[PDB]
Amino acid sequence: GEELFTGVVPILIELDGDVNGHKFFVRGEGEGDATIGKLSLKFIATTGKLPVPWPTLVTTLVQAFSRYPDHMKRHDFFKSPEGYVQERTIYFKDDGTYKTRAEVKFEGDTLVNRIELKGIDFKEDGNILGHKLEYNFNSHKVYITADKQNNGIKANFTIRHNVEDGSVQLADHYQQNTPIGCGDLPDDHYLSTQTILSKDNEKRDHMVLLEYVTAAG
Amino acid sequence: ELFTGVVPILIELDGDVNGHKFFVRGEGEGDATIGKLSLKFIATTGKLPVPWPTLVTTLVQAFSRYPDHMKRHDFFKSAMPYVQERTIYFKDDGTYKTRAEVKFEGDTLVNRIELKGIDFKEDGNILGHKLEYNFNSHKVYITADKQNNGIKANFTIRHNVEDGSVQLADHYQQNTPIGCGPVDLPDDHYLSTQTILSKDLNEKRDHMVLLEYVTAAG
Repeated sequence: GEELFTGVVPILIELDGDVNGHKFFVRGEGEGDATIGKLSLKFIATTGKLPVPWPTLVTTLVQAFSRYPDHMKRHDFFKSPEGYVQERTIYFKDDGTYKTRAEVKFEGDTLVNRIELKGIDFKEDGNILGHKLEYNFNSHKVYITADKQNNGIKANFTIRHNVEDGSVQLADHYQQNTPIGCGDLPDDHYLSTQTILSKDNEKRDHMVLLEYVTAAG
Repeated sequence: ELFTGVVPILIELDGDVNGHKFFVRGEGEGDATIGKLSLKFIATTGKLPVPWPTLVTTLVQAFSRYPDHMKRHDFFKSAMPYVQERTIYFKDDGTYKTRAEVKFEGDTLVNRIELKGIDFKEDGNILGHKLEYNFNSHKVYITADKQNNGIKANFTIRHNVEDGSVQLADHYQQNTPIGCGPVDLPDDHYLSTQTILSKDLNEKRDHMVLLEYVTAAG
């Protein structure tokens, strides 16, 4: 479990999503080091120019790569081969919602997250469909609690998206994680995340991401 | 324990070899008590790009007959209602990689397979269809690995070639149980297999009929 995350690990991410009838597919590749808790990834939209801004998708697209301090090592559920299912419901205040299901598992020596995403009730001329969101990401605290009944995790947090007019767009995240494999459960704690979005060079619509994540509480 | 008596089988195959993809479906009956399988396979896409004998191994070891003495080592039935993944090396030719889930849906037994084929050179026995439409008899060696709570198997298959050459396929197999139940591990033992491939006068479509006999020993 924990033992697979020592050293650099290759990541593959595939996202299959439809928002308001607009289907699109995204793929990402890169490396992550759990010891430093760093993620470096490149994302490409195979299907064309995205109907939705890149910052909206970020959370959906590797928590396991969060760095748990040695005292906190007992509470790292994510690391805890078979992998897990990550399901999220995302509410954009004054706008539509995301419902997503994902499986994070190990295929060969590569770590893979494949995702299915559905988008509903999103307004035209809204921040999201408008692409009025700034190409950046802020820093957040992800609150984690244990859910014994589903022998799994639950998480709650709200994301802040900067808007070009200087407004702030809030996305409410409701998250639960359950394990594919048989046979770990953590006291309440949180993840502290910082993210940077950059560009390549590439013609295709794309995203480049750097993520530092560490646990506390 | 589900086996006693005849059990229905359904098999569906989604496979691609060297960019040539195809889908195969099969139906029939098997009873573990006799260790007998009766099945008919149909090629829904159209004509096969690969010989039928190549597919046979990848096409439910649960139906093997374990003697009263051997019942303690039958992993397949215990896991009912497992995952079977295999790597197949054809000598002086390409390779097969497959993933499978063998499970019970209703009272019917189902095997669903995913197969990808690579590196098979053109003008070769497999692409060429130089394989005789027949199957020989083989021994499948099974070992347990507690680390994945499962069994592993190794054997090599012999495929007849029309000129009298023999084509060898090396099988590396791993089985793991979907259910949390055990599914308890077996001591080293083997399965003895005999197979007959037949055809149906009446079927328009490309098809295979096989009358599989399998029993275990130590």
